[PDB]
Amino acid sequence: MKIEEGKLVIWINGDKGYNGLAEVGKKFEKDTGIKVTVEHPDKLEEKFPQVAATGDGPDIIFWAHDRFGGYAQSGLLAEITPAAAFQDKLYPFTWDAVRYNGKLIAYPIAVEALSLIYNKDLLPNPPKTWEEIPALDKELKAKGKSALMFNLQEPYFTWPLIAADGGYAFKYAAGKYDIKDVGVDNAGAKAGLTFLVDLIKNKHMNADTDYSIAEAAFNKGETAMTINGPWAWSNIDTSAVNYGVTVLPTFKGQPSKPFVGVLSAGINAASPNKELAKEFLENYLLTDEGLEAVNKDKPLGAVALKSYEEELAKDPRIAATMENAQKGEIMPNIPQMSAFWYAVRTAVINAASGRQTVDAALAAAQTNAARAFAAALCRLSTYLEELEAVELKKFKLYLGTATIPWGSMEKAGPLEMAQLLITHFGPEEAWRLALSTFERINRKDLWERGQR
Amino acid sequence: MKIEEGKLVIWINGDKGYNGLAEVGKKFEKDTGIKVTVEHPDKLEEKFPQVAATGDGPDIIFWAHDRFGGYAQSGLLAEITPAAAFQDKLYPFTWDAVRYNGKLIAYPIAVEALSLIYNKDLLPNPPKTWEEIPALDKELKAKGKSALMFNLQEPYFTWPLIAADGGYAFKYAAGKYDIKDVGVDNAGAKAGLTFLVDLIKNKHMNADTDYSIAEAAFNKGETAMTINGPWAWSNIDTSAVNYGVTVLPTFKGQPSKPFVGVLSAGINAASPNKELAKEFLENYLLTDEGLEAVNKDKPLGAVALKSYEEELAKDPRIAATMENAQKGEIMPNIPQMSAFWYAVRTAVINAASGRQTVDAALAAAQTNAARAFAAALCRLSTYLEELEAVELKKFKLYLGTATIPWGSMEKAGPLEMAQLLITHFGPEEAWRLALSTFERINRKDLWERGQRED
Ligand SMILES: OC[C@H]1O[C@H](O[C@H]2[C@H](O)[C@@H](O)[C@@H](O)O[C@@H]2CO)[C@H](O)[C@@H](O)[C@@H]1O
Ligand SMILES: OC[C@H]1O[C@H](O[C@H]2[C@H](O)[C@@H](O)[C@@H](O)O[C@@H]2CO)[C@H](O)[C@@H](O)[C@@H]1O
Ligand code: NA
Ligand code: NA
Ligand code: NA
Ligand code: NA
Ligand code: NA
Ligand code: NA
Ligand code: NA
Repeated sequence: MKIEEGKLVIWINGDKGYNGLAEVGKKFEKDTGIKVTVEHPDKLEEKFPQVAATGDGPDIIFWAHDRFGGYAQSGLLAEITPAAAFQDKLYPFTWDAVRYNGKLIAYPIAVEALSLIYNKDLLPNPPKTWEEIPALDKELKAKGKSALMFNLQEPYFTWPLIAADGGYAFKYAAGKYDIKDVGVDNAGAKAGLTFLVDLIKNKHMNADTDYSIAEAAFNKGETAMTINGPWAWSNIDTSAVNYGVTVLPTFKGQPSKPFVGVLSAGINAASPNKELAKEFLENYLLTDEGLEAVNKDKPLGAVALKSYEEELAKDPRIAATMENAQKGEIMPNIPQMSAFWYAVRTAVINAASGRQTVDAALAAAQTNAARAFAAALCRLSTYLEELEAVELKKFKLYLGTATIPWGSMEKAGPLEMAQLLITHFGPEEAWRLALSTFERINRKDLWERGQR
Repeated sequence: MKIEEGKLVIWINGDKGYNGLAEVGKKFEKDTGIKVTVEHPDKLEEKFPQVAATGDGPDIIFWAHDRFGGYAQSGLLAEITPAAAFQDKLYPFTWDAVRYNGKLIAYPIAVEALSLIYNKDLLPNPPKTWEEIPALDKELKAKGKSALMFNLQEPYFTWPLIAADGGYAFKYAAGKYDIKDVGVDNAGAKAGLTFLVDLIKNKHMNADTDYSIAEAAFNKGETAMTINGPWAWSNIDTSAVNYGVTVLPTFKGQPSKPFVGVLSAGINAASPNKELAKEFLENYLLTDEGLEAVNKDKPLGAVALKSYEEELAKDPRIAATMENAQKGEIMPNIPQMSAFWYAVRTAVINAASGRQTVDAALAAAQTNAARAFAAALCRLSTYLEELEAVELKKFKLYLGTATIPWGSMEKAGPLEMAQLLITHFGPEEAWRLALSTFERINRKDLWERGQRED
């Protein structure tokens, strides 16, 4: 369905409750006369920035919040302006997840974290540690079963283990993420991925295992454990499996640290239906009845709507989800997240398959994930090199009142100035400040060029 | 102007034994008629690269080896080619310090490491730790003395403490330094500099203390300790102080880690007197008699000449020098060293004065020391960006076949390619190789424009 004024087209991932969302859409149409079409395209999170400005994109896009900063930086998302009463209906930390450079860029829907899911009839007492899993697998293999199967093709699922002993994405410090400081090839990351690779070398897991292979094995009663999120509980409910949901195993005595996602709904900046989309999202979806319809299809996790979460929170599966969430980290929403995930996806797949050592794979991922800093630095310095000597002086002065000590800047050339801007404010803010200051020193040419 | 033919002009720092060196020069003149002039200009390590780039300067320059890789890269130093029997006379690790890009670029003279020097009458037992020094100062202050004074204006002297708990210049791995990995603002570096600044805040040291102030205070018996190298011992000999030379204090249980220098003699690439210089250095200076003449003026430290060092090593001051040298690290000689030193110099001065916090000062130093990599990267990426798709492919093909894995290069964009090249070759060679290849793939315009870059 193409976008047209007077209707809504919604994209949501295929593992979520899209049939439930379509029920909310049908209720909306009943009550307003306005048609809603829910779709679940493959790779929608890659497709959206390719087609967002066209009629072949959606009016509303659902994804975890980590992708949204990149979308907003590219001008793809409308600013969200909820009134006071509506904002108070949702938990503050969920609004935080969708805040980007001081603006709300989506509606938060639900908090997602991975848990350990286990078959109580194969495994009444699940392991508290990763280290126990080889022994468990050995005994289960004797019965033609296995201990653990989960998706090894997406780094989301392996990240909790990589992070446990000290791996991280971007270091948080000074009120921001430092995109130069990447933690994917430190000792902790290496330790975690080496444990994963050792499980595969010792035939306790298969490098080819993906989402569908793991889901089928668990729901058929072939493997004792899997790792997945709340959306997966619906198919297990349907299965004959008596299952539990519990804290992830520790590694080297430390909790597994899943990256926590907030399912979020953004409004296409190019949509002729922005007000229509706001009405649907605020007054039909983010209601008790709306979220229940989606949740009944596939569980959302811990929803952002206080009134409905007070019910869901009593569910032990939700308590476990929140326990794992608290041990993990909220994902950044910065634009560099896409490149981080691609880099780590390649590292895990290459290490797991044996095509690269863990050391080589993570070293390459480190370099790939950090290239965004180098690119930002070189671009900013190249613009600053255009300034005349007197214009650079004025540039440094105005950086005080825009909001770095003058003594730190006085001697600095264009490259050092780019370094200072990015290290102090981060890449996006450094760029915004630079271009803004350009039009303050009569270099609107640079401002114009920088816009393009 | 060209350097004058038929004599030798030598530059050496004023804190070294230049009068003793002039005595060796006179011995040379007695045998050969060749006049040797020894000078000690201020800031000679900064003046030499300016003067030598234009083909002027001294015939021979003495400095620690860390400055020499930069000089060599700029074409300022002649390759040294001593015969095997001569090379055999000096310790292998001193030759290592003066090797750059596979070639020897200077003669090593002596190993220099900082030690703790103490007044045995004020302080019969020197402190094991840095941590105990504030209490020591409090006690001495009640006797009209102080515990410790040393030069706070040059980072050489403060580096041993900054490095003790984990600070480092450039990361060393696989016989190669990584210039994008700078260790001047990690936890260890911050802890060390914070201790120094707290010494000053609590009035156990003065941020304004420099070399001459510290030397006077120690040599007049006003402070119980100083930190200095072997060149300082002669002046202390002439004072009334009964002194010892010992291991530096530890910090958080870790030894202080001085950056170790090898005093080295380089031959100016522009000199018409290279044979004279070789003859002087090999057959007059680097002999027992030659080094003794210099050493008796101002001590050299642990000399590179095996035969003379076997005598000096019996001196407990030399044993202590070598103990501190072992706990420290030989300085890199890569061109980026001078930028590192300038960066840390500013950081220590600003933190000590209270102009910046330790965290702000070391953050700036980190940025400044890291800029050499970034500058090379941004320039090389800009030039590779100018290549058409088919030219970039050709650029890669020549680099992959020439008499770096293809898998690393094949799908790399200009910025990634610039990264690969600088990492694999170093910034200087990466750039020269790039320009050379531009010429090879019908982009002589980039070669031409590139040659005119700074
Ligand atoms: O694997 C990288 C991937 O991780 C996250 O995607 C999750 C998503 O958040 C979940 O709701 C569910 O759909 O599983 C996905 C993993 O397959 C990030 O949100 C995503 O951007 C990233 O590519
Ligand atoms: O302070 C930085 C400075 O340290 C070293 O200089 C030493 C030199 O090696 C010693 O022989 C003696 O003269 O003291 C100097 C410090 O004042 C490095 O060799 C030099 O490059 C660097 O700038
Ligand atoms: Na069931
Ligand atoms: Na990605
Ligand atoms: Na004396
Ligand atoms: Na004496
Ligand atoms: Na003397
Ligand atoms: Na050592
Ligand atoms: Na310097």
